Amino acid sequence: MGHHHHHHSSGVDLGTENLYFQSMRAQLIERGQLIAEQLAPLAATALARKDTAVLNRIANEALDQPDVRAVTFLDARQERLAHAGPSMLTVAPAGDASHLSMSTELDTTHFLLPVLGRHHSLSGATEPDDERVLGWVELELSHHGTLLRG
Repeated sequence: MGHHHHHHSSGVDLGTENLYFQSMRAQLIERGQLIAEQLAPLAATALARKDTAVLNRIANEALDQPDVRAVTFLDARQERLAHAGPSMLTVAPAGDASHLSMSTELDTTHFLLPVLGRHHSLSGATEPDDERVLGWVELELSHHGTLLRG
């Protein structure tokens, strides 16, 4: 629901605008200020268009919450972009919203880990690298739009 606005902004114009409000401001601006200005949804549009670039950040902040079932993201290169929920994220102690996020940045590559994805053949990003990722993405959670917490 991005609508009309002033426009002409894209993202951060100083390198530390998001840092005042955590990765939550980074991901809200990264999608909402690409679509319009500070009004379009963070996850609903990003999942519909399959933009794993921002789906990583919103997963490690919002799919990391105790209401969530399961999520994962990987490209053709055998690189995990993200992972969240109890069976995907090995570093999920749960119990908090975002404050549990101790060390689960993009540096958490797929590598030689003991688990990956949901061991499925193909689901989520059936589209090629022209969307964002060709490998796969899992999606299992509440219908979004806020007001839904464990």
